[PDB]
Parts: sequence; structure tokens; C-alpha cells
Amino acid sequence: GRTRVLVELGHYVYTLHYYDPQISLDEAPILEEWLSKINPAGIPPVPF
Amino acid sequence: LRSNVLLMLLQFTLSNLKINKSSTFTSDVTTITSGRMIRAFEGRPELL
Repeated sequence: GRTRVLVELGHYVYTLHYYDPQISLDEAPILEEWLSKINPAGIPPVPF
Repeated sequence: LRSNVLLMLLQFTLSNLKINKSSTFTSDVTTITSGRMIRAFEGRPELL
């Protein structure tokens, strides 16, 4: 709980992951997978 | 020494009497310069 990053994409393709509310999950590997595919060429769809 | 240096400079000049030729120009599709008409070193990225 230290840094809050705003990321300025004007328009972007999103993809969403429906979870059960009865299941605990750290959402870092869902978004570290998104970070693992960003190159200067492109950006994979944002995992909401 | 003045002979050997100057004869090297003649060997510096006559080695270098070429014609500059434009290769091919693509747009920089990636985000590094974002659309600048880069020199397209196609087969040799080690010089780009």
C-alpha cells in the first residue's frame, strides 16, 4: 500500500474475469500476466 | 611521420568516396518515436 499508479491509455480493449465472491484471490498474477506481455509494440487487453 | 600520416589521410579519403543511397523508409509503428519515418534496416537490426 505505497504507490498508486494512474496509466493513461485514451481508449483500450478490456477483458474481464468473473470471480466467485466466496473465493479469496490475490489479483496480482492476473495483472502480472498482463504486464508480462506488454512490449513497445503492443498492449494486451486489460484484465478487469 | 608527415608522409605516413598524410598518405593515411589519402587512404582515408579514397576509401570513402561513395554515393549515399536511401535504402527504404518505414513508419515507426511502435511507441519509441510513434510514427517517425525511420531508416528501415530490414535485414540487419544490429545496425538499426
